[PDB]
Amino acid sequence: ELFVMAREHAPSIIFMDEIDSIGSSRLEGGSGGDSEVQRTMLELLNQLDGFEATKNIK
Amino acid sequence: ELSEEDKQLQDELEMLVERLGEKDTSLYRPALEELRRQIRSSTTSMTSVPKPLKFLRPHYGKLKEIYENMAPGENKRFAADIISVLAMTMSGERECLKYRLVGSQEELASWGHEYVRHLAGEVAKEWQELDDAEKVQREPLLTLVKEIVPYNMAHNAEHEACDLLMEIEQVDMLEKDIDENAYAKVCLYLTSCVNYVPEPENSALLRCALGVFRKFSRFPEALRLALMLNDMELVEDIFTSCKDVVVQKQMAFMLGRHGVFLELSEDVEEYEDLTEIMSNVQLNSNFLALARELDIMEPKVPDDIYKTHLENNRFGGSGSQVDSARMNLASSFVNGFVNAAFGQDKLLTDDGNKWLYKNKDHGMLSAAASLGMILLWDVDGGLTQIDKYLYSSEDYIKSGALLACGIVNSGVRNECDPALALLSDYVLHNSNTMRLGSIFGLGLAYAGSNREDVLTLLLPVMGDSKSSMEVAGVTALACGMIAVGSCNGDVTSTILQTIMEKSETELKDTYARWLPLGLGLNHLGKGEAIEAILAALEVVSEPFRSFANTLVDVCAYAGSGNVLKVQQLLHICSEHFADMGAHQGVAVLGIALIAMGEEIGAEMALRTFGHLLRYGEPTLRRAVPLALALISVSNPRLNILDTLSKFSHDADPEVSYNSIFAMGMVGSGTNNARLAAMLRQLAQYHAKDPNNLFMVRLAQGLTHLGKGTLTLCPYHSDRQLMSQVAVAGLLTVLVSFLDVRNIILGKSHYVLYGLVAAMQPRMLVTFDEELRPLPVSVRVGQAVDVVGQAGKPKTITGFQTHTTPVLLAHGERAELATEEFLPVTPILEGFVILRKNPNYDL
Amino acid sequence: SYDRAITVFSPDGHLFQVEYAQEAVKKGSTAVGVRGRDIVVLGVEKKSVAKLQDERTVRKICALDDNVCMAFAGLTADARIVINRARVECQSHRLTVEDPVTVEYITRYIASLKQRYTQSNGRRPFGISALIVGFDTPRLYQTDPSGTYHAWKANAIGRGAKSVREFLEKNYTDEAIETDDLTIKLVIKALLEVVQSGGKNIELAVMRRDQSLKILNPEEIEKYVAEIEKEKEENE
Amino acid sequence: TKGPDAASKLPLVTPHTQCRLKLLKLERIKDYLLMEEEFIRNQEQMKPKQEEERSKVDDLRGTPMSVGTLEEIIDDNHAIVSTSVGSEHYVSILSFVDKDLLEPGCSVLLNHKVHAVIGVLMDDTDPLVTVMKVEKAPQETYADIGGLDNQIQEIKESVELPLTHPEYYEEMGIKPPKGVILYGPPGTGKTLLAKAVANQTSATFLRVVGSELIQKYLGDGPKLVRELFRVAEEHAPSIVFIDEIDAIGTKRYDSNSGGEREIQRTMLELLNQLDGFDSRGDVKVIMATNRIETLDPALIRPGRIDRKIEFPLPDEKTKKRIFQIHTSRMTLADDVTLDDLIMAKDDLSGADIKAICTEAGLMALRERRMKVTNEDFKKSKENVLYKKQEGTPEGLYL
Amino acid sequence: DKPIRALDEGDIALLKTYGQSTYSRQIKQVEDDIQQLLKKINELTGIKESDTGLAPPALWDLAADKQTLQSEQPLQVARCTKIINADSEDPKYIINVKQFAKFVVDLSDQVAPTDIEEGMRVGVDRNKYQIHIPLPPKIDPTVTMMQVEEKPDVTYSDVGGCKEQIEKLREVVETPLLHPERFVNLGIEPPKGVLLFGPPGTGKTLCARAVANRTDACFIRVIGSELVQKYVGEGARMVRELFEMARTKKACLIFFDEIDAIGGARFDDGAGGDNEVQRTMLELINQLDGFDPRGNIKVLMATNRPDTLDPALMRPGRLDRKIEFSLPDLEGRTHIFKIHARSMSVERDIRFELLARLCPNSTGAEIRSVCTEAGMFAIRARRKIATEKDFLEAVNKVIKSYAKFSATPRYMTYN
Ligand SMILES: Nc1ncnc2c1ncn2[C@@H]1O[C@H](COP(=O)(O)OP(=O)(O)OP(=O)(O)O)[C@@H](O)[C@H]1O
Ligand SMILES: Nc1ncnc2c1ncn2[C@@H]1O[C@H](COP(=O)(O)OP(=O)(O)OP(=O)(O)O)[C@@H](O)[C@H]1O
Ligand SMILES: [Mg+2]
Ligand SMILES: [Mg+2]
Repeated sequence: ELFVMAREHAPSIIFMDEIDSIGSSRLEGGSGGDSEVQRTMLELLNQLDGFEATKNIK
Repeated sequence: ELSEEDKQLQDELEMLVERLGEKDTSLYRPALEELRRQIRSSTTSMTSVPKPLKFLRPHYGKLKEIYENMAPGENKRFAADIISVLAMTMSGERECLKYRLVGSQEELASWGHEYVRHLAGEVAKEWQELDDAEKVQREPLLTLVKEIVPYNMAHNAEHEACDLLMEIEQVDMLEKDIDENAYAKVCLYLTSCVNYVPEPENSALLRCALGVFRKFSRFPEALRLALMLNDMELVEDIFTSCKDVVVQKQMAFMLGRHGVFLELSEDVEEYEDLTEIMSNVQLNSNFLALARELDIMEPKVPDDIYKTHLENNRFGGSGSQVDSARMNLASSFVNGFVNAAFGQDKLLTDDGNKWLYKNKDHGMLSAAASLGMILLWDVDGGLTQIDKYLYSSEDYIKSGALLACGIVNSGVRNECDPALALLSDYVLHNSNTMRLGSIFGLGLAYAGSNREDVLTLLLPVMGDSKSSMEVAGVTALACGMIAVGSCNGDVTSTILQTIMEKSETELKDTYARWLPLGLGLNHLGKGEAIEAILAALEVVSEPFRSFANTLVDVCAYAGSGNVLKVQQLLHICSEHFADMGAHQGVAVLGIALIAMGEEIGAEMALRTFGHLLRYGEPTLRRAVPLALALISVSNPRLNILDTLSKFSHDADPEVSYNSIFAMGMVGSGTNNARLAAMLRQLAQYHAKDPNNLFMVRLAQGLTHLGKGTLTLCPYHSDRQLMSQVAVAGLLTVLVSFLDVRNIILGKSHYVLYGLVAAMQPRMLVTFDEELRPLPVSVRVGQAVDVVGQAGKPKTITGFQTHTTPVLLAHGERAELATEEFLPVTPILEGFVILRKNPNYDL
Repeated sequence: SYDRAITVFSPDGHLFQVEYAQEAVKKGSTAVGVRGRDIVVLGVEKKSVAKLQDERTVRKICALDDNVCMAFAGLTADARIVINRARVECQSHRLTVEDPVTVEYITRYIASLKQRYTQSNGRRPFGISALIVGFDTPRLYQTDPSGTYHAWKANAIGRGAKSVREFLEKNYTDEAIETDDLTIKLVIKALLEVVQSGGKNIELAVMRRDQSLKILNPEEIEKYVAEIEKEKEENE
Repeated sequence: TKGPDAASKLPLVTPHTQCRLKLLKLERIKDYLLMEEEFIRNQEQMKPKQEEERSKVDDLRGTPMSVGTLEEIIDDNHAIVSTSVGSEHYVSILSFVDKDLLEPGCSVLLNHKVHAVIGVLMDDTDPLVTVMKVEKAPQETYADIGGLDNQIQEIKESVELPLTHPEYYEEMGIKPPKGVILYGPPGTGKTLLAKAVANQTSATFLRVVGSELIQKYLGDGPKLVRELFRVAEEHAPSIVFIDEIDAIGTKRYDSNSGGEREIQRTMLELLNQLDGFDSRGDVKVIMATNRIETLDPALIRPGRIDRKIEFPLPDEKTKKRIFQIHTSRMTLADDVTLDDLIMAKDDLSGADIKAICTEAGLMALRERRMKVTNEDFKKSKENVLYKKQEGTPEGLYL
Repeated sequence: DKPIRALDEGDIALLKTYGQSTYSRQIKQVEDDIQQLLKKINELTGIKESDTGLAPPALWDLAADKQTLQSEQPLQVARCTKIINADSEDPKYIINVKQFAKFVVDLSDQVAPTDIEEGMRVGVDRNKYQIHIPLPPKIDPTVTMMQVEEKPDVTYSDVGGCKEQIEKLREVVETPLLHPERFVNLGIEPPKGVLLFGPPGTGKTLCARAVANRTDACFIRVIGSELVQKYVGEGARMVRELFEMARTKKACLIFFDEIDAIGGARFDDGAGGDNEVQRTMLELINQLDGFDPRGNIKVLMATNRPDTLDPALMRPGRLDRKIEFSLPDLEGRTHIFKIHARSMSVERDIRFELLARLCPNSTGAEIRSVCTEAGMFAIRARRKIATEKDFLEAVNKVIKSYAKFSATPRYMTYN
């Protein structure tokens, strides 16, 4: 929804401060892995560079 | 903001431009010398920002007036140079042009590449802005071009050179200015641009490229452009100029592929070999080899093609013991087309008479024609079997045997001419069926011949009042397709007289549509001479006046891409007012045939046809599937097939019939298992209606044509070379299919055999210089250009390794992966000759 | 789960630590070796040392005895230990029995020593693979961190193994080793198929029949590289 | 049947050079588009029956139309229909409704006042699924992929060749591969290959994130996956691309993690759709993940995912191809020797080459140059390539 | 180093002008108006009219539809909770309108008091809530769609190498049904449940498909996504109604495909966990065994991760027999190769024993993939016959190419 709002208000700049929280090195499975944070990671990664190309979004 | 160097340079420029206030002697030479030096230094460098030009933002009005008053000599020329360089960045188009026009000549090379490009653009703008009212301005612009073109040639800027030379409408200098390393680039540029440029510049560009290729002695390419121009004199000139016998054999192969048969004088050595190659007698033999390479000698049977073992036998042993005539005709077309050109069939060769005896009248003609169409390109072999069926008890089927002859002699020619001899005594036959068979066989055997004797022999049929309407229509179509793309005044005048003397009541029939056909078939690809044709046809009254005008408009612009004609045709289609919708149908076919010249135009014609289908009236809905079939013959694009499958279930019987024929034509010879499954599903769904079953079985036969080794594409040489005979054949079939019930489902199934006139095979049989077959490893893939205008042969990717002979699907090309051999023709299509490489060392 | 000990068999009978020991060889610089009728040659990818580093201590071709030399690929310290043990064993064999140690015997000893470090837990296997060349008859053998030795007409181990061997099989012909210069040129070409610097990163050692070792100076190797380039210049 | 809804695409205009040929082709496109506009504008303008049919049917049903769930069919014209509030009503089925379309659980249009069955709603597609369908095909084509010949060939044999040429598969007897996982280091061309195949394919394309198929409410995850795959079934020739399957494809394991068990349930529904009870039909699945070793074995096993296409870091020839493709639109100088960038062992991927080209362009713009040089590329290499910290051991190995 | 200077407006104008501009402006404008034109066409057509249940005109042609609309009235469905029976003359009836409310109403004069029994569902008018018509008992729609009603084309001859598994399966799901007399004579109650477990792709779902193919009884393929409902307790009710429907059919078969979805391990240290899924699993446990005997409902359960199942579910009173599918032996793998290469256009000299031995630890799915890859290799180079070399290349591509990192130099450790 953040990226869809940025596209609807294009051009746009998204500032993601302190990306260590969501963005850190991906873990394996097991109970140690945060999993859901990695899911948000993957969704953001595709959003900013995936099948659909962002236009005028930095 | 600026920097220390930038500020100092700005101060120097301002001082130099401000010193020009007064008329001191040591001002104009020093200041203009300094400005010239700085401007030349900055412009004759990399594409860095021209710092003097950025700093310079003054007004030249005082400079222009002083130019007017000071120093009629070279100082005003220096000022002109400076203001031209300044105005190249600004918008001073006319002034910036005339500064170089009348100022210091020097040279355009002394300024820079960007200056040359901007001057070229301004010169093109002025030339387009200059009419024939005065030629005074044209000459100095020509002098500017005299130096602009070599600059581009030497700096790999052939793009701008070609563009400028097209704007000035003069292209002669390319003959004397093209180098050895750049001829391919400009030649490809022209051969690609010809399709999109409108008349008459396309023909001038084509002959310019022809002259360039003649100058560089690329004779096969010269032949390709000559057939593009469709003029025999330059073809003869190229034939005489061909001093290499291997290139002579190659051009004979291509002439036979295009079906152009030019008389060869005895002065040329190896005349007999060239003549026999051009007659294409060898092709069948090679085809046989082809088949025995793929282990597809064994012909098929309609029962296995329909795959009755898979269809749900809802009625078992009680509803399939009755053999209706129409399904028998469909099975004949299948056990023909599918097994055609393989030299053998398991049901029409050993059980001929028994098969034919369960056919009535029209079935007799259809099966007799299919008997010849089961063996292609074997005149003697075909006639050895056709003679007995010509000697049949039911002499009415004699005409069918002639079709067999006409369908066996198709794609080949003999010195003794068995077809002409066999039909000379049968053309004048009083029986309608006999004369019909005679004229159809003569036309099919002599497609693209343009021989005067046959035309003169066919002339009296038009004036024969006794001859029936369908005889007249078949005679007109045969005359047109014997004289494809020639604008023969004799045939044109004969058909015009015949239609003028024809009465309205006799014109109201469907077969009268075939009267403009031959007329139109006389004028394929030549829209210049059709102003007189439309003026002559304007005498007849509407609605058939508009019908004939539309049809000749289609035939004139076959593949031309003239968007104005397409706009007129779309206006005709969109006019919402039976016979009135015939104009819209012909115009829809016109959009199809004009747009099929270019891939881009064709793919947009797809969207236009979709819009027509989803928003048009019944007649347009019936007409569109024929157009879709015309657009993508033997090109099983999945989107087209999906649309046709969607509309095969339409509640309008005519729309479904046309969609089924579009399946048959578009997927013809591709052996598409998906298309075969969809056709089987359609046969299962339409199991009740005889007409839908007949046409779906016809489509299955078309898609299994030659076991997947035959195509009906009217295009050759990377789809760039049009085929007049094939275009004529599809045009006849489609216009006859505009009325499926009366013609196709009526008395005129034989018209379908006109597609065999377009029947052309696909192989990769490779011959040596002595014409023996030669297996060569070949890299086959899609011709998707991964570059722009680099001149590459589309940089074939999707590679696969094959051993010749090879089968190439539509849209996929081939290349020689071995440097051991060099092909005379770089376009690896059909039969080719590979010269052993003299450069290769073991 | 079966790769944290050397004495545990995997469910499919794999000694995974032994297999992991070969990756240390796979991380080493390429060492090639061939045998001729009268010579045994072996080139080494001599990777460039730092500007201030002395290259004398960096030795990959080591002579086990006057009749046999050895070039390793893998961990350098394990290589030093194995080379020292091989020298000691060859001297001991010459002490016990008068005749000098055969290259086959020294390779057998090295392979057994490497194997005996893969049979016991709490003892890391040697992470080196060796090429041992010598005369008794020119013989070339290759060891393995697992502890298996083999006789080869031509190998190459280390970083470039598949590529250099692929070059080697369709280059090692009877006429290729017909001349000593031809064999050395073949070694140089095989090493140049991987070491893409030329000359400066090539070290070839040649042992002739009943002769001594001779490390090729970077002028004879330069001359052979120039000759190879001249021979390959026949393409144009 | 509801055949495929293939994405629309304009014909490719080449050459890409700013020349007159490009102008002519683009103006031909403009011409045909204007023809379509003129026809579609004058069509309804000249429109002078079924209006009685509409004035009867629409008046009888009335507006607004409620959307309910069919539960039971009692009589030929009576049905128990549950409204969205969960309240069941015994309503009547009006005559203008196809009785063969009514099935239990179907979405049914009811009158607002008497809730009588006035029609049946056909699509009733979750908005989170209809957004997965691709309408505008991506511009990237197979000509924009340097190297990767083996990978492209495998993907074409899997998801492209069966559509165009099922003859080979039917003749030999193979069932064509119906599952492909594109795995490898990031920036190698997996998503690029998905874009290329979407551009080329004539079948409907569904793009998934592997994380948008996951919902808040307890049972909506697997239900959404089932809806997506059913929609793929509807448009028979279909390709379902699930980028970053790592999000749900992670290996199954036992823990409390009340959300993770729903995660595993969603992935279980996915693998049931791929290969479980009942056939899957003519729908291909393309999956991409950076880390494949962390995926559950039951998901990437054959039969569910038939092919595992590896995307390695580009080699010298592949890297040269990437540089040639990505500098095609550039204006290279004569002093540029791309080879120095292609050689060395920087372990640069296709995305790295793209960034190198972009940064070289920026470097040229810094010196006010519209043409790049060798020095700009050399500077860009070090400026952009600084990604990994050490990645290597010390001088242990000789 | 030298700092990067800013890009002034004059510099921007020069860079965007001092270059290709003969056709750049025209090309860019043409592209922009092309996009705008495409938007115009899409907007102006822009309908794609949604299909609605509009019957053909001849089907309805009914002007009496309005008469049905105004005359007939809607009825809310509600089950009669109780019969008050005040004096058997003014009996009163307590009904429950699903979730709306509960009411005390009387029947309309159309229906008879004896025709309205306690507990059944009836239609009530929306104004006075009076009973108007009895209704057939509720049948959940998704539960009836959970049935198969269409036997798949997977016979028992398409499952190779699992002879013991097939025989033990038929001993629980086929033999006690077709010939029950072979058991009661020996006084043996056959197992009423089977858990199919093993490595993925070993053939559990294939065996379930074969069972459904030749069941001859009611087969219910339970969807794991429907027992998982949004609302609390709806999955448990789903299980109850599913088991009731199974009991209505005579000797029904139920196949809980992929039971790990709703067959997890019960827990509370996770501070809530699933709960609802655990409650549904507990109700399934209750239905399988316990009070209220399950009846003649043989239960099929398959999962390729059985160690995560609840021990209560794994207890041999619910899943009595535990059939294990293991990696096929050499003979089984030869049988699988012959099964999957039966329809292929291959040579007659293919040594399938060789290929089976070349895939030591491989499931049947991997064998099928090997056969398909051999066909693909035979198609790539356009040969119409798949030879032995194609199968060997397929085996290398499928098994060896992804098995492990034990390279040939590392594979030299064995001889
Ligand atoms: N082989 C290649 N040829 C051409 N361009 C490439 C290639 N590989 C990568 N690129 C470029 O890199 C860009 C980004 O790569 P891409 O989107 O394919 O990433 P990916 O491999 O899917 O990575 P991830 O693991 O992040 O999903 C592409 O848009 C393309 O321009
Ligand atoms: N013995 C066998 N004979 C033939 N084919 C087999 C055999 N075993 C497995 N297969 C093949 O394996 C394919 C997939 O296996 P299956 O659907 O049974 O997986 P599963 O082990 O139940 O896995 P999951 O954990 O996803 O439930 C089947 O389509 C079938 O072709
Ligand atoms: Mg990606
Ligand atoms: Mg399964």
